[PDB]
Amino acid sequence: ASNFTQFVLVDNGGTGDVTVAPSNFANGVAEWISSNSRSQAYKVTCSVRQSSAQNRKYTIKVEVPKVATQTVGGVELPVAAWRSYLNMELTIPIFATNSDCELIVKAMQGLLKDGNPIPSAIAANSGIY
Amino acid sequence: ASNFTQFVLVDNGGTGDVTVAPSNFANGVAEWISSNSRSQAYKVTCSVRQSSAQNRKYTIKVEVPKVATQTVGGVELPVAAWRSYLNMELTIPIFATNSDCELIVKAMQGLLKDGNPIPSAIAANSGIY
Amino acid sequence: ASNFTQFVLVDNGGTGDVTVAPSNFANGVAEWISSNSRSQAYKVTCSVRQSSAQNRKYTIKVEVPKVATQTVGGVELPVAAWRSYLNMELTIPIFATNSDCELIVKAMQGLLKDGNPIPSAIAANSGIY
Amino acid sequence: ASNFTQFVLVDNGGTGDVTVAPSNFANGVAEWISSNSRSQAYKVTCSVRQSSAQNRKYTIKVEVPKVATQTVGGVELPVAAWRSYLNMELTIPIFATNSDCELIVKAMQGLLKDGNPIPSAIAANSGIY
Amino acid sequence: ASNFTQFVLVDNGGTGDVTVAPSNFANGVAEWISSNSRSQAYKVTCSVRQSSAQNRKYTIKVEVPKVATQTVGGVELPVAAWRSYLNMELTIPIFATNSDCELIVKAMQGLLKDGNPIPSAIAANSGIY
Amino acid sequence: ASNFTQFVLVDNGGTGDVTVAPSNFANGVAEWISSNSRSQAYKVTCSVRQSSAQNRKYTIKVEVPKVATQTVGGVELPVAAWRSYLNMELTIPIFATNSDCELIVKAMQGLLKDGNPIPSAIAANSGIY
RNA sequence: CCGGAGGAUCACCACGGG
RNA sequence: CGGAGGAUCACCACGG
RNA sequence: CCGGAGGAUCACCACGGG
Repeated sequence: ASNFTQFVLVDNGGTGDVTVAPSNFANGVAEWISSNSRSQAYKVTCSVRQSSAQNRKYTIKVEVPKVATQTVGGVELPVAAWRSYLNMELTIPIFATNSDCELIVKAMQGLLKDGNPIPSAIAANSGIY
Repeated sequence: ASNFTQFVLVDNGGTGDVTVAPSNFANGVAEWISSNSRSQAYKVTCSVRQSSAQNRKYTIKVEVPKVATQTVGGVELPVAAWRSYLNMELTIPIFATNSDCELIVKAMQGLLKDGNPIPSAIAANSGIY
Repeated sequence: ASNFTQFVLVDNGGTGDVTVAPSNFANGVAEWISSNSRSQAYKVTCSVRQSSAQNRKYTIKVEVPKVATQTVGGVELPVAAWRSYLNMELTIPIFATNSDCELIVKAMQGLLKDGNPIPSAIAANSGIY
Repeated sequence: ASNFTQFVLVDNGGTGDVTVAPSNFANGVAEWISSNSRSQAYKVTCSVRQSSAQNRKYTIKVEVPKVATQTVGGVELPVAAWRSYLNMELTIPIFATNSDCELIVKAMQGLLKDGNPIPSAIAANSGIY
Repeated sequence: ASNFTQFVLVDNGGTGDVTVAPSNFANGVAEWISSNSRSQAYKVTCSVRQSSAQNRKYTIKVEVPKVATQTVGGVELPVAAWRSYLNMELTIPIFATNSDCELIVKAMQGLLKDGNPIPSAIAANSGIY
Repeated sequence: ASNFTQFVLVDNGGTGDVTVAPSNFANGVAEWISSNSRSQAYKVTCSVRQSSAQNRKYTIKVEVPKVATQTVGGVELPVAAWRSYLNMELTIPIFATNSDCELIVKAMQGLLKDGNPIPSAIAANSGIY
């Protein structure tokens, strides 16, 4: 294998797709970013470590730029107003087999499938009701 | 409408599908659980709060159990050999429009699409390289 | 270029081949792990540092597990009955040229070549006689 | 039968082959030394012992010299400019069968096989990258 | 892709070219070295960190050795009579787009083009006047 | 000689070239700047001194303006968002001959030649991977 | 962490600060 | 930095 | 409240801060 390759982060159906590509591997922490200024880029980082004796832990982070009214290549301040941050931590007991892990991934995909509660809420600036 | 509905967490092609349903909303934390004993259930929780004056934070949690039957005191009980814990936090600026938020959702979906780096590494008990 | 890639640790024909893949590279310590339950995985770690003014020191570690299923309370877990631990340290003065190093490597390969004293002894639960 | 015999430590074609021969076996420590001036000789030592109730421990050592002529006062002596030192320890539980041990050996051979990460790094005065 | 590749540091027209290759990435510091003994090697290191909340800093280092053969204790060893050290730090705002960064690279290349002031002064052991 | 002359800092192939010209020589520190407001200019300074008994040290500094979305002749704040800073320090032992120094310059040109790792990384808002 | 036309035997050191 | 020092193995007690 | 490629038996815990 060798999974450190570019991929489509935002699939807008061929036209308007956002692709992130390998941009750093310092300290075993893999990083991908879109072709933008670092302040307006889509960033993705991932790393895995043995957090405890019984667990392994994947730490995934994603940064998504606010696009509405954005000025490409411009200086947009304050930073906190123009960016969303996603921080995921996946803890997997050392007993998990590859199959177990496939299931875990399926569960994550299901959680965010289109039309499901969580994604629908987020996409509508809403909570649960 | 009302987005607090049941959904398929683990899609196994209609056969062996794991479905979670609304089970609690006490204290502003929306909860879903699979049709199991509380000790062997899949669990999904979600809550959103206005973290800062200009940010909103979604806190999502998923628990994937490895079901087993343990014999305690000569008696068989339904338990979980272990659990995998997904803990994710998403911070979105209040200036994010609905289109801005859909972007975030699409990015998260892309991050975990089958074949992409992260899900591949996870499912193979490996890091990124 | 990158030498932090996956490789065959055990060449059992072309079938039961044990392969280890990059898992983590934190704090100057590269680590490879075979697939499936981390609890039954093979582990290889390597690191190099300047031990002294004139010496560079490599520290390699290998773990060979004895795969087994542990049952307790009627609950089975994939585990390692026990593990064989290999800990080696190689010291090379900074005056060593690439050729000097190639030699050192050949010496290591020769020391463990099939049929030679040391490998033969180990493979037979024996010492020197 | 005897495995305390001479062997080829360095396979440089079929010419500049470095061979080490039994020199001493005092106090459970077998020692091989290449021919000619002991001052410029290659050294290999090996010993095994019961490190604990369940573990047997092998301790192998190898010395690779950089041959050189030292001149002082107009007096030349065959010496070693410096030496590369390999010190390795292998721990094997007493439950290991001969097959288990053969595996351990294959793992060691694989770790140093030509082309693999660790050997490549060493042979090139490099670390992992 | 992967930009961690070997390259020609000193172009001497194909004859007497100094080439450096990836040799280490431990601790987030990418290192390249020439095919020499560690004591006589050319060395290039590079690291990038997010210095401030809005800046990124590249730290590049180059070591140019004056190779020599020193006789220590009547023995000849490959050493460096002395070394020239280049230490450069580049701070780029996160708002810099790719085009903005190409500008920086072009400026640095221009700064050192043959015939220009700075390189002329340096190569002549003189200041600017 | 007399190297304190104007030169092309950014070569964009005849059209769109950035030229910096002598603008100050206070304290032996030579300075060049482009035809812009000091806040948006390309600035270059260079000075050389005997840093220690065995070394001479050239200190070169370069400031490059962020051009994307720039408003020519306008007031752009904060300054740190619109400028990149390069600080180079070259230490050369007093034994270095002119030839030695020519080599040092070649090494610097090589380090930044188009297509090489460092320039490629910088130009792509990336690290090494 | 930040600064110096601060030093180095060069991924280190001292100083100065908040 | 040392040990044919121990380990459940990037840890541990001792000696400097 | 905020931060950590901090930990968890997982809506909890410790630490670090203002």
